[PDB]
Amino acid sequence: VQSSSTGKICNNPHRILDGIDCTLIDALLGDPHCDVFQDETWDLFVERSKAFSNCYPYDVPDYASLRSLVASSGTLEFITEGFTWTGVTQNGGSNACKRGPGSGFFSRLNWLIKSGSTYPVLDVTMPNNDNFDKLYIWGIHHPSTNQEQTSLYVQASGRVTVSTRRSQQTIIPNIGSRPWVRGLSSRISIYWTIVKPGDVLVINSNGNLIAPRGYFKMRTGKSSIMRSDAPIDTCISECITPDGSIPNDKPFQNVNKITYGACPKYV
Amino acid sequence: QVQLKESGPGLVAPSQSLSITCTVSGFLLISNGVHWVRQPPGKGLEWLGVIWAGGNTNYNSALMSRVSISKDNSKSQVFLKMKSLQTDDTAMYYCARDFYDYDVFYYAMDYWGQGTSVTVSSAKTTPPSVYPLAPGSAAQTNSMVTLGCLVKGYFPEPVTVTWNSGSLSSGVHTFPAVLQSDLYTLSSSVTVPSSTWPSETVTCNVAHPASSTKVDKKIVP
Amino acid sequence: QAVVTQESALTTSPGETVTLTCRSSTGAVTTSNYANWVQEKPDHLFTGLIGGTNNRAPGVPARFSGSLIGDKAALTITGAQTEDEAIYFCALWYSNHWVFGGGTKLTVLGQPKSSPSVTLFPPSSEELETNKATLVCTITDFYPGVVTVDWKVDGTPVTQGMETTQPSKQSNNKYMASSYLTLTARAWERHSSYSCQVTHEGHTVEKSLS
Ligand SMILES: [Zn+2]
Ligand SMILES: [Zn+2]
Ligand SMILES: [Zn+2]
Repeated sequence: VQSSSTGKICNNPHRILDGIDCTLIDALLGDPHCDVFQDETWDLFVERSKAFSNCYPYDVPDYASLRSLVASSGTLEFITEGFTWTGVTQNGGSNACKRGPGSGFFSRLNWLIKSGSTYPVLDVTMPNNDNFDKLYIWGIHHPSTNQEQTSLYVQASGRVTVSTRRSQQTIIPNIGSRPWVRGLSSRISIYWTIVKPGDVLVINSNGNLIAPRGYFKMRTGKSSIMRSDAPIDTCISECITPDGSIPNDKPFQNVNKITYGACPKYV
Repeated sequence: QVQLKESGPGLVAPSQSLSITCTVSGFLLISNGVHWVRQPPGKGLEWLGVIWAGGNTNYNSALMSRVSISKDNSKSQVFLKMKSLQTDDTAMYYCARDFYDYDVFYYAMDYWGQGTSVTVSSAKTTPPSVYPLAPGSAAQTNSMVTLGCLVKGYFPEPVTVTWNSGSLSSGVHTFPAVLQSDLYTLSSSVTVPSSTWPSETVTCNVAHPASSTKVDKKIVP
Repeated sequence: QAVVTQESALTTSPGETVTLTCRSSTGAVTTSNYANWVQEKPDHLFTGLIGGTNNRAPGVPARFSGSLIGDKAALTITGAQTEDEAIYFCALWYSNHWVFGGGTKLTVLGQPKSSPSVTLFPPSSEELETNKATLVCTITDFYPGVVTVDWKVDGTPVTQGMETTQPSKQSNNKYMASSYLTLTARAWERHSSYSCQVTHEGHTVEKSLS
C-alpha cells in the first residue's frame, strides 16, 4: 500500500492554482483581495487555511454545492453583459469592502439602490443565445432595520424573483440585526442560476436586488478543488492528495480519501 | 480623481435659450447624481435642480417651469437647458456631484465644478465714454490731491484704465465696474502731490479691447 | 421649500473659536436635513467642508466641526487662522430639494484697522452738457473690508440713483469701494449740497459738496 507523501504538492503536470488567502467563492464573487484570480483557470484549486473574506458580510446557502459546481468547471472566466437598469442608481458599495480610495464591493456584483425619490419595479430579461450554459450569480440584501430598508430601496419590504423558462426563485429580504462583521449587522445572500441554451434569465424585483454583472462561462467538470496547507514544489507528480504527492505505482493507497489524478485506490 | 467642468455660452440675449454642459470625469453618471447650483453676482447660491443616477430629476420649485436637466451617460455629460432667459439669470453656473453614503445614509454635494459665467444682455459692443474727474472744491487740506476718471457705459467687460500711460502707478485705485442701465460704468483714481497738479499733466487712458477704441482724456483743474 | 438663514458676516481674530449657525424657517434642523457646509474661497471656487451634519470631508482640517446646537445646525472653527477667511455656505435638504443659506462672510482680522479715505467728485462739465450728472464717491484703503455708504441731498436722505460696488481687496490687502449717485442735470441743479456718508467701524466719515 502507498502510505506516505513527500509533503508537497508538485506544480507539474496538472495546472495547480494556489488561492493563497482567497477561497474559491471569494475569488468568484470578487473580494477585492482576490482581484488577482480574475479569469484564472486550473485543474486543481488548493484552498489554504489563511483564507479570510474581507468585504460585505454575506452568507451562501447551498455553499458547498455552488462551491463544487464552480470548482469542477475549472475556469473562472467571467463575461460582462449589457444589463439595463433604468430608474435605479447602480454601482453601490461600502466601507466594509474598501477599494482604491474608499467604498467598494464585489467586482462581479452590482448593488442597485433607489434613484432619488424612488425604486421602480425592475424587470430585465437577458436571453442565452449562445451554445454553452451560463451560470449567473446574484444576491439579495437583508438590511438590519426598516430605516435602512427604506433609505436604500424605499419600499418597506423588497423582493427578488430570478426566473428562467424552467425555474423560479422568489426570495424576499428579511430585516433584522445579525452579528457585527466589519462594522455591519447587515448581510447579503448569494444565490445562483444556470441558464441552458435557448433560455432566458429574467430578473424582476422592486428591492434589495444585488444584480449580476454578467455570466460565468462553464466548461466540463474535469477539474477539482481541495483544501490543504501543503507546500507547492517544482516537481512532476500525478497523484495529488491533501497531504501531498504520492506515487501511483502501487494499486492501493491509504494516505487519504481525497486525491487528484491517476491515483491508487483508497484503503 | 473626480472632476467636473462647465462649458457654456458666456453671453446670451434675453429670450434665447441657455445651455450649459457639465462634463464629469472619474465617476460614472450611473453611479452618482449631478446637481446644478447658480450664483448671481453679489448674491447667495441657488440650487437649480438635480438629475439622479437613475435619470429621474428634481428641480427647484421656482425655476422648474423653465429648467430642464438631462444627460448623456455614454458621453459623461449633464445638460442644463434654460429657456425664456431674463437678465436676472446673469450668474455663475456650477455643477456639483451628488454623493450618498451607504453606511451612514446621508446626501452631500462633494465635487463642485469650476463654474462658468453667463451674462444675459441685449447690448451691442459699445465703447465707453470717458469723463475726467477733478476736485473742484479746493479745501487745500493736504499735499495729496486726488484725480478721477469716469468710464461710462461700455460693453462688454473689461476696460483698461491707466494714468499717464503707466508713469503714475502709486495709488492708481481702479474700482470694479457696476451695471447702471445695461452697460458697465467704472472709475479709477490716482493721487498726486499738489506740487504736481495742475503743474504737470495727469492723463487718463481707457483702452477698450472689445470695441477697439482707446480714449485718453487729460484731467484739467 | 423653507428658507435657510445664517449670519451675514462674522468677524473673528486668529485663535478665537467661532461658530457659524444654520437656521430653518420651517423648524428645527434635524439629522433629516443633512446640513451641508460648503466653503467659498476667493473668486468662487467652492469646496465641500462637512456633509450629513458632521462628517468632515477629507482635506478639511480637523479644526472644522459639524454639529447640532439646539434647533439649528452649526460649524465651529476652533482656532481660526487667516486662511479661514471665506464665505461659508450652509445647505439644508428638504425632500429631494436642496435649500442653501445666505452664506456668512468670515473675517479673520490679520492687520490693523484702517480708516477709509473718502472722496466725493462733482459731475464733469462734459457729462453735464449731455444732460446727465453722476456723483462719484471713491472710498479707499479701509480695513477691515466693510463699509456702508449713504447718500444725502441738501441734508435730506437719498434713496434713488445710488449704486455701491461691493468692497474689493487691494494689493496692500486693505480695501477699496465705490458709490455713484445718478441724476439728470435738471435734478442736479435742483439742490445745493450733496454728501456721501461712509460708515465704517461705528464712525461715519462723510465728504460733501455744492
Ligand atoms: Zn493527471
Ligand atoms: Zn491708496
Ligand atoms: Zn434741495
